[PDB]
Amino acid sequence: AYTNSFTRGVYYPDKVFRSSVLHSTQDLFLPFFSNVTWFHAIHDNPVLPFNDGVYFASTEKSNIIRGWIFGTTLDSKTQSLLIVNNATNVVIKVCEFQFCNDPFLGVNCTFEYVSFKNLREFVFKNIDGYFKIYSKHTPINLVRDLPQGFSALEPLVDLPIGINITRFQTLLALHAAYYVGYLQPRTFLLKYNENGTITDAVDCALDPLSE
Amino acid sequence: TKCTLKSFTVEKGIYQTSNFRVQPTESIVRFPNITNLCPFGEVFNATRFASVYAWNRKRISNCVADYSVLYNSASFSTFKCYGVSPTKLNDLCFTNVYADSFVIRGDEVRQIAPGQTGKIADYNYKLPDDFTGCVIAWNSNNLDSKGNYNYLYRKPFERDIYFPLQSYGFQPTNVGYQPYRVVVLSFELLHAPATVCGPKKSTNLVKNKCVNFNFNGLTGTGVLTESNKKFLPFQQFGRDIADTTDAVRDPQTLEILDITPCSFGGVSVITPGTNTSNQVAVLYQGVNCTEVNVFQTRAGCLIGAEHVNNSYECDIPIGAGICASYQTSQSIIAYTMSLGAENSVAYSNNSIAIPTNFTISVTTEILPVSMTKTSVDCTMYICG
Amino acid sequence: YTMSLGAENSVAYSNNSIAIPTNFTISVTTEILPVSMTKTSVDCTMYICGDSTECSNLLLQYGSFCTQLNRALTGIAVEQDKNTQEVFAQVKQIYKTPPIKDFGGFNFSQILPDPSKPSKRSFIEDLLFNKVTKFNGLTVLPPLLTDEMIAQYTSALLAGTITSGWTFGAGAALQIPFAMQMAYRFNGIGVTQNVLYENQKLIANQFNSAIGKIQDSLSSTASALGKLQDVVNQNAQALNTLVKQLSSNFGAISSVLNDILSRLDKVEAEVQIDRLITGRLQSLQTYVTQQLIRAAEIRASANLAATKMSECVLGQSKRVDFCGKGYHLMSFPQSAPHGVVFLHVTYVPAQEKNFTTAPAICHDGKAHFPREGVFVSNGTHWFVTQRNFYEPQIITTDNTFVSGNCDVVIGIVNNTVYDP
Amino acid sequence: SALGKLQDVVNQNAQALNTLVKQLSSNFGAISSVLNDILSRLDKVEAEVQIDRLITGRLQSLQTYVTQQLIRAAEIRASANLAATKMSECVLGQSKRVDFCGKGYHLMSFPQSAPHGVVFLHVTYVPAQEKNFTTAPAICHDGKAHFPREGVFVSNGTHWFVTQRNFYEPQIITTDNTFVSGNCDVVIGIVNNTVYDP
Amino acid sequence: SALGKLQDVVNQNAQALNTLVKQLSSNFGAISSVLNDILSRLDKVEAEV
Ligand SMILES: *[C@@H]1O[C@H](CO)[C@@H](O[C@@H]2O[C@H](CO)[C@@H](O)[C@H](O)[C@H]2NC(C)=O)[C@H](O)[C@H]1NC(C)=O
Ligand SMILES: *[C@@H]1O[C@H](CO)[C@@H](O[C@@H]2O[C@H](CO)[C@@H](O)[C@H](O)[C@H]2NC(C)=O)[C@H](O)[C@H]1NC(C)=O
Ligand SMILES: *[C@@H]1O[C@H](CO)[C@@H](O[C@@H]2O[C@H](CO)[C@@H](O)[C@H](O)[C@H]2NC(C)=O)[C@H](O)[C@H]1NC(C)=O
Ligand SMILES: *[C@@H]1O[C@H](CO)[C@@H](O[C@@H]2O[C@H](CO)[C@@H](O)[C@H](O)[C@H]2NC(C)=O)[C@H](O)[C@H]1NC(C)=O
Ligand SMILES: *[C@@H]1O[C@H](CO)[C@@H](O[C@@H]2O[C@H](CO)[C@@H](O)[C@H](O)[C@H]2NC(C)=O)[C@H](O)[C@H]1NC(C)=O
Ligand SMILES: *[C@@H]1O[C@H](CO)[C@@H](O[C@@H]2O[C@H](CO)[C@@H](O)[C@H](O)[C@H]2NC(C)=O)[C@H](O)[C@H]1NC(C)=O
Ligand SMILES: *[C@@H]1O[C@H](CO)[C@@H](O[C@@H]2O[C@H](CO)[C@@H](O)[C@H](O)[C@H]2NC(C)=O)[C@H](O)[C@H]1NC(C)=O
Ligand SMILES: *[C@@H]1O[C@H](CO)[C@@H](O)[C@H](O)[C@H]1NC(C)=O
Ligand SMILES: *[C@@H]1O[C@H](CO)[C@@H](O)[C@H](O)[C@H]1NC(C)=O
Ligand SMILES: *[C@@H]1O[C@H](CO)[C@@H](O)[C@H](O)[C@H]1NC(C)=O
Ligand SMILES: *[C@@H]1O[C@H](CO)[C@@H](O)[C@H](O)[C@H]1NC(C)=O
Ligand SMILES: *[C@@H]1O[C@H](CO)[C@@H](O)[C@H](O)[C@H]1NC(C)=O
Ligand SMILES: *[C@@H]1O[C@H](CO)[C@@H](O)[C@H](O)[C@H]1NC(C)=O
Ligand SMILES: *[C@@H]1O[C@H](CO)[C@@H](O)[C@H](O)[C@H]1NC(C)=O
Ligand SMILES: *[C@@H]1O[C@H](CO)[C@@H](O)[C@H](O)[C@H]1NC(C)=O
Ligand SMILES: *[C@@H]1O[C@H](CO)[C@@H](O)[C@H](O)[C@H]1NC(C)=O
Ligand SMILES: *[C@@H]1O[C@H](CO)[C@@H](O)[C@H](O)[C@H]1NC(C)=O
Ligand SMILES: *[C@@H]1O[C@H](CO)[C@@H](O)[C@H](O)[C@H]1NC(C)=O
Ligand SMILES: *[C@@H]1O[C@H](CO)[C@@H](O)[C@H](O)[C@H]1NC(C)=O
Ligand SMILES: *[C@@H]1O[C@H](CO)[C@@H](O)[C@H](O)[C@H]1NC(C)=O
Repeated sequence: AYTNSFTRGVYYPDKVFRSSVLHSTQDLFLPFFSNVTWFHAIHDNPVLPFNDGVYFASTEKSNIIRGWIFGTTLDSKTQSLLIVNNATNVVIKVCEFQFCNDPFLGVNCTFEYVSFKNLREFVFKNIDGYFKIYSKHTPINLVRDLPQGFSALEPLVDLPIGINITRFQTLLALHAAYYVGYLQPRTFLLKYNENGTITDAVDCALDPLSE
Repeated sequence: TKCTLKSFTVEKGIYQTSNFRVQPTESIVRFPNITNLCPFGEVFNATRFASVYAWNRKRISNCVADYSVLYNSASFSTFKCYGVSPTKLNDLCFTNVYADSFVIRGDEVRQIAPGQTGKIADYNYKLPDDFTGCVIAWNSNNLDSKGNYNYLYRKPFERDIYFPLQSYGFQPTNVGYQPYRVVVLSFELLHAPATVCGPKKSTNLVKNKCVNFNFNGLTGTGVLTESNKKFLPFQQFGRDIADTTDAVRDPQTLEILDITPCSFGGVSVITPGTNTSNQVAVLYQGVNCTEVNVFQTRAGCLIGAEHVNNSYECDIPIGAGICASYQTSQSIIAYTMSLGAENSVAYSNNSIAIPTNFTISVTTEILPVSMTKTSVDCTMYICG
Repeated sequence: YTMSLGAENSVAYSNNSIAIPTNFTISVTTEILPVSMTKTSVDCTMYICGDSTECSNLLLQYGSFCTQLNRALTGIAVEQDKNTQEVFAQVKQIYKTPPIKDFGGFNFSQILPDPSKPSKRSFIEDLLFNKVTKFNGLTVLPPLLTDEMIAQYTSALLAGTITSGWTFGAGAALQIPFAMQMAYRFNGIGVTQNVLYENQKLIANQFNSAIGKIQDSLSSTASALGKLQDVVNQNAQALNTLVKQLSSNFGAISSVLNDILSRLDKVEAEVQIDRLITGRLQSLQTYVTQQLIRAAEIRASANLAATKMSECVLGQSKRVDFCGKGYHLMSFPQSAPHGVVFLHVTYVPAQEKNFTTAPAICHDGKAHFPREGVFVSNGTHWFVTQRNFYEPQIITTDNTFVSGNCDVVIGIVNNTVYDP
Repeated sequence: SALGKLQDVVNQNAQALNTLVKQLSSNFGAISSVLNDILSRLDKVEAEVQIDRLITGRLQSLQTYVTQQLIRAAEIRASANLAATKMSECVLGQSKRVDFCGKGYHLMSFPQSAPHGVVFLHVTYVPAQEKNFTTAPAICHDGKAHFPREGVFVSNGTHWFVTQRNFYEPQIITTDNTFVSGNCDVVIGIVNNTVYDP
Repeated sequence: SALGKLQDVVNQNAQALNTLVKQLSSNFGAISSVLNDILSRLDKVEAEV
């Protein structure tokens, strides 16, 4: 299935405060009004290509989507990133020990790391040897789909994993709905308000008005 | 004023001689209050280095780094640095440092720079074509040679795992064909919280007064003041239109401070002609007089002139309706200019004034028509 | 669409047809002129080098560039006060209006000063002040005249123009009743001055109502201030571009000068900083070149405004369409931020009638020609009348002069010509 | 100081030339500003880098001079077209343009040459010695309003005269001085008198 | 040559455009004035100079 991304998927491009300014930026971003591929947790987690990078989200009140995998083979023929949330921690690995090859969770650690009524959002991208993750959590009353309204994602972590990534997958937990949208190299214009929160954005390659 | 004009005679006027700036009272250093020594002895005197086909990486964080001990070590055959100088590494600090650690043949060390390509550098270890940091390397032939074919070779910062498996006969009798241990230090010069910093000691913090300052390596000069700015937890710095840092989060108390540049302005020297007096009056443009006889104008603080309640024609213009002149036992007066003699015209619906007599004026209007016909033989001007 | 150039009009020409206006409209066609851009000035060493001694010692190697940029910007900044003084200070006395406003029915109470204001602008000057809207070594110097002094000069010019007309341009101001001044201005446009008195209340009401439409136009419509707001916006965008250019790399490792001086030792830092100097200096020379060419454009506008003040306020202009689209009567200056506004009062003819006409008239075989105006007939009787307001008069030896026998003239007509 | 407009044009060009000449002595980041030093001290590879800094700097300084001189030449050309316009309207003619031909009502102008410019001796009538008079827009006679052909009506206090606008020359009011238009009652502030029929 | 001012205005603007077009062929101290010669001959870091 498909649905419209609207204006969602913008994130803070750098760790610098600014306020009352229209700062321009060029980066991998989710193109405005692009189609997101859409999925249901019940009765749906294939492997997808990763491309330039991946926006991801889930609409929730049950916490069934709980992780991600990124790599080229995703099966320990070669090393691949694993991410899990376990309701006390965020946990990250590249270890060689074999994964759940038909992935769901039952309710050489050469890199290892540890830290509907909601929409949870992410942006995942790989540049020059560093993987990067951004996020947002927000309440929703619109149980139906991604809101036609604006909020911006903020960086969680930078991960110097050095691994080649060209495919990804998502992990579900059992004894909800989730989305995928590919990023592209885009110029964007951002508005930072008087408090230095991004209240609006423009995708400079959307349409002649945005150009 | 005489040096501004390069002239021993100065006519009656007002001359923009100089740029007054309030000076930095003292130097302030603000660094993270953390004291653990960084693991460089583990990095450089490791049990073994990695093979370059699958180079080691170590993360350095939450520690103090005296790079002078490394830079002064004559054991290093090279210490090539990019975007920083080896002498400056203590003066400045970072969100993380990464050490990439591996062995190569000495003939290949020329491939480890932010722009190269080659049978190592387009393959198993590529630096970004704009990387910032230092490459530190030396011959390890006294330890790593045997030959020691356990040492093995083959996007920026790509790791990888006919087949391209190739190895080096490192023997103690080899000189370009010796093993060389290399550590590349990549410095994460982003605007997160700093966690790797030099041994440079923090001072106490000073506020509302002009100071020289450092915050985590942001050297500058300005008035530090407490601020209302709602910095998000991931941002350590804030910037104005000019990319100049406008605010900082303090690395020890984590409060948000404005930086305001110390009070400044032009120093317009009001003078009568030197062919009339040596006496002068100084307009500190735009400044408040509390920051510098004295008088305050909307144009700035005026010193050495004398304020007068009478009004006269504007002899020397100062600004915002103030003018000055040298007058009577004599001083430079400053006054609100007369626009002219005030005149209530004797109007009524039935009164007219008719001139019973005239005069013939002869005025004199003096118009430029031609500047000098200069021409420059531009090849002879440039190349003589 | 293909643009309309205007409504098409077959002018109803023929060798014997004339259209004469039988009535007029007084119109207060506002004109706006810039006079002085912002008196910007730059500490070119604080802009280029940010109080680094390490950078200033390199900027010295470029010689008299930084000093001639200060010299050039000072040449603009001092001539903004020349412009403002040449436009407004055309009077060596501050005239003031009488306590009683007995101006024959005209109501200047919206264009004269109001004591209710903290700086004593008029009402229309106060509308104009509503409609018109760093630390980086840049500065803005104040104007020499305050906006209060500017408002005293526009009040002197205007209290002169009201109580004394053109006469204060020549000698000292000579008082004259305003109803007698307009009977000069009507002779200046070739309208016989009894056309004022025989319509005086109407003309006063058309002036008062036209002034009222200027209050509504300026209150409702921001695009009236188009030129002045554009001159503020051009200088604001020029300064904001000059400030943004401090963030440009110009090929250096960073655009924040203290990044280079903290990261690099002097031997390497001197290479990178010379790119920031080369770039920031090229951008300062670009800004000063733009400001010099723009200051020449504002100086052309200031010399135009000073010419309009001299001919159109201090006098009456015979120069067609110089003083708004009509036959010019008088103008009232009003100040506005960075400029001036002229309320050009103009006679525009309106309610036309067609008439049969002739270049001359025969009487006793001798051709008569009009002294003032033209010949016309309503269809049955022949009259002489002034060119710009239909006022038919019996044709006589007093409004006409002879020149020889009829036979030489193409299109002469017979009539009687009467002898008083 | 009356010559300030011309002496300042000479000074601006002389200061621009001295600035342009001094810029030959500026290093622009080369080891010397005297080109012959670079060519005598350095061999013809190393010298070719240093000379490129002098060419870059001197050429930028020549373009700075020529840009300044083009903008200044346009500033003089506006003054030359203004001077040519005063020559045409104010010397070759007489100007109705108030305060174009100097202060006053303009009579004639005599041009005089000056170094780099021109001087106009604008001769102007300036009215000087007022008297205050009672005045009226019009005068009634036999029910007819009368208005002046040239000038204005005035009274010293007891007799009514017509006189030209710009020089008090009182004349007995007559039908040769004045024109009729309609009845009295329309005119705000018409006065009675007698208008004489010559 | 009665049109001398307008022919001068056309000539100035055409010579200004022909000057600006010819200035694409000027070397300015680079190994070629044809940008694609630099991008074909040099590896794309040395080429930045
Ligand atoms: C990253 O992974 C992709 C595969 O997902 C690699 O691309 C393949 O590379 C081989 C040669 O090594 C080609 O023959 C294939 O045609 C490529 N396939 C695709 C889909 O592009 C890629 O080389 C890997 N890159 C790195 C730096 O490891
Ligand atoms: C001149 O015009 C002004 C307004 O342009 C008139 O002001 C009005 O005055 C009366 C009291 O006399 C008030 O009731 C009105 O509200 C005022 N109007 C405004 C808009 O302020 C003034 O009366 C006029 N005077 C003459 C003699 O015409
Ligand atoms: C000349 O035109 C004006 C309008 O511009 C006429 O004045 C109006 O006359 C009507 C009645 O005819 C009144 O209702 C309006 O109030 C008048 N307007 C003003 C501003 O007073 C005027 O009557 C015309 N005169 C002639 C001779 O045609
Ligand atoms: C042309 O104008 C004349 C004068 O205004 C008109 O002649 C008058 O006409 C009325 C009757 O309409 C008579 O009472 C007058 O005695 C006439 N005056 C004279 C001097 O003879 C004439 O009617 C007008 N004609 C047109 C076609 O409008
Ligand atoms: C004006 O009136 C005169 C008579 O007063 C006309 O002159 C006559 O014209 C005819 C035809 O050309 C001749 O036969 C007569 O001999 C002329 N008489 C005189 C006394 O000259 C004249 O034609 C009229 N013109 C117009 C334009 O109406
Ligand atoms: C106003 O002007 C008239 C004419 O100049 C003066 O009238 C004359 O006064 C003298 C005596 O001073 C008499 O001899 C003349 O006969 C008068 N002339 C006429 C036409 O009557 C008059 O005195 C002046 N009044 C004032 C107040 O100056
Ligand atoms: C001008 O003189 C006339 C008389 O020649 C004056 O007219 C008289 O005015 C009064 C008051 O309005 C009336 O009672 C009389 O009936 C009028 N007389 C006539 C014959 O109409 C007129 O008032 C005078 N005006 C001025 C301004 O002096
Ligand atoms: C989105 O997908 C629909 C079909 O689901 C397709 O018709 C449409 O062209 C797509 N639009 C974009 C912008 O990808
Ligand atoms: C979550 O993961 C961390 C690291 O694996 C572990 O210490 C923690 O106990 C886990 N929590 C649960 C609830 O299992
Ligand atoms: C760990 O890595 C080495 C190669 O670096 C490999 O030989 C070994 O088999 C790996 N161990 C596991 C458990 O996969
Ligand atoms: C900034 O944040 C405060 C709450 O901390 C809020 O009251 C204010 O409205 C915000 N600013 C804007 C522009 O809404
Ligand atoms: C490595 O060990 C030697 C002694 O074997 C010591 O002198 C040197 O300081 C050590 N290197 C570092 C980086 O500490
Ligand atoms: C840092 O050190 C100061 C004393 O120098 C102490 O008061 C402060 O609480 C410390 N801050 C943190 C974040 O530990
Ligand atoms: C300057 O002073 C000298 C005497 O020292 C005098 O002769 C000359 O006239 C003065 N000039 C001015 C402009 O004051
Ligand atoms: C000048 O500065 C003092 C504080 O030092 C302040 O109280 C005063 O209001 C200021 N006055 C002006 C005109 O800036
Ligand atoms: C100027 O006048 C004011 C009162 O208007 C007075 O208080 C003040 O002392 C006077 N200043 C001087 C310098 O005489
Ligand atoms: C004059 O009459 C002609 C008759 O054809 C008409 O075309 C023209 O519009 C009229 N003009 C006016 C001003 O009435
Ligand atoms: C005007 O022109 C017409 C032809 O268009 C002609 O019949 C008539 O006689 C001419 N009248 C005059 C006065 O020239
Ligand atoms: C005209 O008379 C009035 C009488 O109050 C006087 O104020 C005014 O100064 C006089 N004007 C001249 C020019 O004499
Ligand atoms: C002139 O104004 C006064 C009131 O100031 C009035 O009494 C007089 O009648 C008016 N006269 C004329 C001619 O308007």
